[PDB]
Amino acid sequence: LADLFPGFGSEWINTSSGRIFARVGGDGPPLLLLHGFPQTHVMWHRVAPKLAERFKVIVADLPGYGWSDMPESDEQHTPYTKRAMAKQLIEAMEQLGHVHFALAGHDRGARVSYRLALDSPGRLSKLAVLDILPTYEYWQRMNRAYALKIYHWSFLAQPAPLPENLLGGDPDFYVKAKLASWTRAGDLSAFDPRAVEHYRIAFADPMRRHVMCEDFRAGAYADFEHDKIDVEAGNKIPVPMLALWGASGIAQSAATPLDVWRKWASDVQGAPIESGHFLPEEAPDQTAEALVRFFSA
Amino acid sequence: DLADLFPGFGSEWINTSSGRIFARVGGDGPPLLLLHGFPQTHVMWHRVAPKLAERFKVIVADLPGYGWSDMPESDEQHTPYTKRAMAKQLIEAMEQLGHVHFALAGHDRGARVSYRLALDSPGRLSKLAVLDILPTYEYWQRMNRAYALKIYHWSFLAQPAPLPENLLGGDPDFYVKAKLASWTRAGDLSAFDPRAVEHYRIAFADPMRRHVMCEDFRAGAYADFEHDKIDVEAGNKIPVPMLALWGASGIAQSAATPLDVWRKWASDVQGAPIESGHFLPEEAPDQTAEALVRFFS
Ligand SMILES: [Cl-]
Ligand SMILES: [Cl-]
Repeated sequence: LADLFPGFGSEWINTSSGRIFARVGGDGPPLLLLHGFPQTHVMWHRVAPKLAERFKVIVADLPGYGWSDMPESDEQHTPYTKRAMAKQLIEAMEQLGHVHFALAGHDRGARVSYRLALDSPGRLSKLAVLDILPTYEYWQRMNRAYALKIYHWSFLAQPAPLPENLLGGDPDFYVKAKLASWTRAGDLSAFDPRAVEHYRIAFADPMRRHVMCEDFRAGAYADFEHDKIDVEAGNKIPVPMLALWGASGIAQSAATPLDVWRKWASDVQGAPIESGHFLPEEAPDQTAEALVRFFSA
Repeated sequence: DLADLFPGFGSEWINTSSGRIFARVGGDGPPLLLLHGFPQTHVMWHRVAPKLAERFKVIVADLPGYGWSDMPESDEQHTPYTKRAMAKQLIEAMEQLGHVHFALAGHDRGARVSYRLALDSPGRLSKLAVLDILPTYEYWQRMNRAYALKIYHWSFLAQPAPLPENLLGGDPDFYVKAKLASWTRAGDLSAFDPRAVEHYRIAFADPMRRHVMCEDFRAGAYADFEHDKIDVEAGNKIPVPMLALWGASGIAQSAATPLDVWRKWASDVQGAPIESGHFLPEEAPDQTAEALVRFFS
């Protein structure tokens, strides 16, 4: 596997829930970057060098993803809920001496990030979420068109071992088809092939695939319920926030994302980028610029 | 060696312009066509067909593309596996036997063929029974988070080829067995005759048969839904005398019953719940047969 972060160090950070692997580089204010599904920390490799010119950049594998440890799950999928992942990453950052930091997340990692902001706003100076709406909003929008467009939320949330058994026959095909299908052009051309190999190797481990399913089970059940409590109470994130989405990504399906996020956050700005879902790989210079300017201001 | 489960029944291959329909044919008296659904074949009627054959000529047919019926070549609109087309093909098959006016009972996908037949060509039917379904339009209108999770396979199997076909080829035995067990009351395979399960497993083992099933669900998400929507928008109701049976632990419990739903779709309909999961003729054969004999006689 290739080293896609030249000159970055590595940390394997202990927490009460297991180790978090991260690449660490740069200097300045601390900035945590969180990937999502079906990727690992390496999805930040095209923007992390530029961010490291201005920040101390921590590029972490989510709990149970990449090289982080895989806690045993339970009937409520607890360790893979975004509430639990957020708590674990807060512990990891404390091990580095970071108790107040900037945070950018994409896909599942963006869900960790906004849940972190709802549960522990004091931990964050600023927050960016990439190509997501809150989990509650995806489910509330559920109808025939959405069910057909974004089927994997309900498929991967089916009780074990059904998605695990389907994914086991030809995992390479599924993960490559997902990566391609969510890009603007619909192929793998936006990705460095060395980064694709990182994603493929992680997806080839049945234990890693089980974690991904637990993540989507949490997304169907406890994560949705946590979100429902906040929206029905009118709780809004007070942390200054940036929502970036792809004009051809998942979040924009049939919703104006900034209007959605303004219901969830009291100080949010946002913009689309011409891109499918994988903003930091499909549109690295614009994503890095948007992030550097937001976190620097 | 697949078991013969229809004592006293012949075996017929009926020609049509779209390919052969296989049927078991037994009894004498007025004609009654029985239509299975997913993931089964005609053999799912083996516990109720003898009781019906006491009073009717009973034709137990494999749906177009299912079981031993031929598989017509599909197209980009999934036309031969739309319920409108399947109904036309089965009307042709019944004409080959000289039946232009007959009674009809269907279950699952076969009940969708059946009510579409009644909407398109009511003159063909003396009486109509549907087992543990609502109209396809109604299920899609109900497709919120809860239904997306319970009825996930309507969206999963409708994904563009080859996504479900590729996933299903890894371990088809596991998937067909799960789709049999999961909606029974028991949640296991104990309601089924093991010899019937082997019929279902052997059919599902064939990639070409699984592809047909996916085309059926693709039609169900697209053309079948549009055909139903036209009838709803036109206020069209089935005039054929109708029976709606459903499982007490089948269709999810609502403040409205399945009979309430079918009364909006049909002007002369009676209904009753059966103590059963989804698979009424196998989980509750005595109660199902009694209700059908009483209705059709
Ligand atoms: Cl996501
Ligand atoms: Cl989203």
